[PDB]
Amino acid sequence: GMPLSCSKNNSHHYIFVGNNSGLELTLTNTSLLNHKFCNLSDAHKRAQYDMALMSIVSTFHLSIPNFNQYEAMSCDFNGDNITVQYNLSHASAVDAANHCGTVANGILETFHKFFWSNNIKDAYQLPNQGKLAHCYSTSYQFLIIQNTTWEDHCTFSRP
Ligand SMILES: *[C@@H]1O[C@H](CO)[C@@H](O)[C@H](O)[C@H]1NC(C)=O
Ligand SMILES: *[C@@H]1O[C@H](CO)[C@@H](O)[C@H](O)[C@H]1NC(C)=O
Ligand SMILES: *[C@@H]1O[C@H](CO)[C@@H](O)[C@H](O)[C@H]1NC(C)=O
Ligand SMILES: *[C@@H]1O[C@H](CO)[C@@H](O)[C@H](O)[C@H]1NC(C)=O
Repeated sequence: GMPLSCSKNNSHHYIFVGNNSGLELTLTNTSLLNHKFCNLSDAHKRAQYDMALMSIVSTFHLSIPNFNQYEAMSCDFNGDNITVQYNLSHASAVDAANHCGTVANGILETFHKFFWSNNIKDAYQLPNQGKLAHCYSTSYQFLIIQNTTWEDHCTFSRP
């Protein structure tokens, strides 16, 4: 709730979505959510989760393959502010290949091609019926997504 997103040990970028708000995406070795769950019970939590998911897919023009692969993820809600944390399993090349068809991998792809992090590397390529999948490796342990403003985008929000 107090640590900085724009820390030197982190790779960060902020994107605008609308209604004078956006998303702050952080690649960090510091965790923000400690429960291993993501409620999504009521439609409000689901709508706010879908709104953030579709914003990243539309903005980054992503196409996530279906490899039946799962990226460990927990979410939290504090009012209208959503927090999504991915516990990244992309340390090695085989780790990236076993987690290639996930949204977090697609975000690592976006961080790589626009050079928002010099740690990410294209470690594996997987052919399929869709576009050739690129699996990216990174030493970062966590990928954090938060709905915040341009004024406060360098500071983590309190979930
Ligand atoms: C992610 O990692 C944090 C810190 O190690 C842990 O508290 C949390 O339960 C983990 N979440 C999932 C979904 O594994
Ligand atoms: C972020 O929260 C505001 C309310 O504070 C809401 O109006 C906006 O739709 C949210 N943005 C996203 C992408 O969820
Ligand atoms: C994060 O932790 C991993 C685990 O050893 C390490 O390899 C990596 O260098 C760390 N990244 C940063 C930015 O400290
Ligand atoms: C949600 O985020 C907005 C924008 O960062 C902030 O103004 C508001 O106080 C937050 N809600 C809380 C902290 O309950």
